[PDB]
Amino acid sequence: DPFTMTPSEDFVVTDRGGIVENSHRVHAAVVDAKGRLLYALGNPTRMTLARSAAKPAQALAILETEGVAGYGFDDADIALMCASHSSEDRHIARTRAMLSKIKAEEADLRCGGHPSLSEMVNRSWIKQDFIPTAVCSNCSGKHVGMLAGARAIGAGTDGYHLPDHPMQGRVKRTVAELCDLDAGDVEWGTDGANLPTPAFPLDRLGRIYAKLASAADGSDAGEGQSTRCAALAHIFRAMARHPEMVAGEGRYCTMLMRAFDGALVGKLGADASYAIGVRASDATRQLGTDGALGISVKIEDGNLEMLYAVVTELLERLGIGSPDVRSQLASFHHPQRVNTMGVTTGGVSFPFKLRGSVDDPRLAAVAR
Amino acid sequence: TPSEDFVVTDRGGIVENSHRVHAAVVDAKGRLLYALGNPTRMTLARSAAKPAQALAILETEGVAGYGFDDADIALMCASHSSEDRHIARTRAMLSKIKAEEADLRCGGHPSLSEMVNRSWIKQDFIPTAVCSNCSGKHVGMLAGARAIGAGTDGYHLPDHPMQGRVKRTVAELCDLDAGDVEWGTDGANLPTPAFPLDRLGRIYAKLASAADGSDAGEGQSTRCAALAHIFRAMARHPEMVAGEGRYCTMLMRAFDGALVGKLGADASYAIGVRASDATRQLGTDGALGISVKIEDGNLEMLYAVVTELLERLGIGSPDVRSQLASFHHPQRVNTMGVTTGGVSFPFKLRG
Repeated sequence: DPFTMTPSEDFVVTDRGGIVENSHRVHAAVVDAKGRLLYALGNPTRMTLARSAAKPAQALAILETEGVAGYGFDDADIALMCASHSSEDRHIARTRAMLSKIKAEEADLRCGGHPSLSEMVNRSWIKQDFIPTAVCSNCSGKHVGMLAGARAIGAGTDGYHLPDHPMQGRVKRTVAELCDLDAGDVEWGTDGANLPTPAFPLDRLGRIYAKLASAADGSDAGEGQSTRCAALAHIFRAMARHPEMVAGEGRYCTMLMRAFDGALVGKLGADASYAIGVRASDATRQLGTDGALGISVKIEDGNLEMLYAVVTELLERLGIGSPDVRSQLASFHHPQRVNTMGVTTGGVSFPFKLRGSVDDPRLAAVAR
Repeated sequence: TPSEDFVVTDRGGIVENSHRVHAAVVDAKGRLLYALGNPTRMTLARSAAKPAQALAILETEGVAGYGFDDADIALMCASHSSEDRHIARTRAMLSKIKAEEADLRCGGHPSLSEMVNRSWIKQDFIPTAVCSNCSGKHVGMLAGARAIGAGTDGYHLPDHPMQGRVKRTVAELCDLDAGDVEWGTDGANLPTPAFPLDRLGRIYAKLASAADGSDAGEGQSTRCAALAHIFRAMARHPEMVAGEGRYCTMLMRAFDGALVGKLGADASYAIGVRASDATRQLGTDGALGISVKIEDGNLEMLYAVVTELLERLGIGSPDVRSQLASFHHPQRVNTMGVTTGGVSFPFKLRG
């Protein structure tokens, strides 16, 4: 029944010859630069672990640490602070170069190695029986930045990753401020790189990225900016200018940001969250706002392949990009379902319904 | 109305992911005894259908003369890890029917075992037909095609008499009309069935009930004798059904003949349990079947949920189920060795 559809029915579905295989619940928030909710799927205020999608906020805490500017980190270094990189040789090399800029060593890192986020890098490692180390961590740029901040303020570098260290105090305050939340409304766990990692309502992730894009708009327009806005604009520019540092070859975040050529930044969070900050455009004005826009997405069950398909579908429904721009992402939008003998067996579909654009006022949209 | 039954992962007590669970526990006639979620969800059984496909093979006139043994039949029932021993038995079965790898109509794929696949990657190995996790099923279907003098070139096609026999056998074991079983195509390019989840449990209840009847000396039909043989082969050679470290293998070794279990791709699972003190305590005088589907397809959550279900149902002892402890509560340890989270089962079995 099309007239009683509900957020609880916002799904992405795979089929085999039209027979339902798996279904996945979708949550999404589309917000303006003040965080006002414009469109939604599912529960747009779902309490959600932002995971690596919080990295631009952590990079802001690093860059706002007094004395860090003296080290001379460049745009590509800042993009690596914002990264879940593929541990390609260039990412490892830049990690070592950043360590040298602050006169630190690999032994000072408090993150550990892991199989590469890229299948192609991991195959190269498997062939050589290579055991990844701390400098290979996908979070290595963030950790070097945290070490840099600890050094700059005269804190111990031992324990820079611990919650009671001033660098983590700065991270926690900065995240809550960008979300416009009280501290008690942000919850904290520990991530794979052994750092505090925040959870907050999903729409506030979109809000962080709308603020990134809004700051970039203000910088480009030559507006006088606060130190924080200037730093957010710098983070946006660094990500857009060096998207290969943010992920790597063949990675969604990199291909997305290259396709859009400065129009937006995007960032993956582990267990299938995603965030995009969109500079003001004809597309954002058609969506009903006079400034920048933020988008955040969570697949409830954590499936990454479905995440990238949904994010690409959502950009199409929001009219962001062109068919030609979004077509660089076609392999993510409709994932291949080809069996071992080259026969297509099924596909992906998107039975979810954006709300916010309509319906009988008696139709309740219960966030679920 | 189906309950809202979930398995939930957390990071420091904060919800990470949640996964909807469907499950059916049925008696030997398929009557529903316990459920999670929607126990009749229309579900692609995928490889959990392989014992029914093995039955169609074993019931084919002339197949007995090839001399397939228990380990061969276990391989027909397998989603194996493509270990060297699985490939070697595939080749040995091809030799029994005087066929070649080129006669197979399945293709190679990365191993279901990450350890095997890493070993292949290190050695630049390109898997071929004989490495398919379904290779034993395909040899069996080739064997059946040969046995009745049908063409072998298209034994995998829907209009071939081997697939006619498979389709009829699946619906008969489900106790469904032909029109109530839907069909797609699987990764190995064979027809693969969808039917209500509880009927998958019914198939495995019939497997275990047949083993109970053969064990007790009852006048069994030929079909029941064949089902008992399939159960015996899987429980005797569980390493052929999956492989080292695989859930199905560790599950069946732990239970030492008390049950058989089988994975279906995209996170279905089926178990047939022979009558026991545990099944009698559950209120049935015969064998039992269990089938599970994780709605979003997550395998790690599947194995955690199945093990939690065995615990709720009292199936096995604590000591026996502790062999599956690593699947029941999967590791959540970061790159520096710190535990960051866990898994929870806020569902409740309804009876």
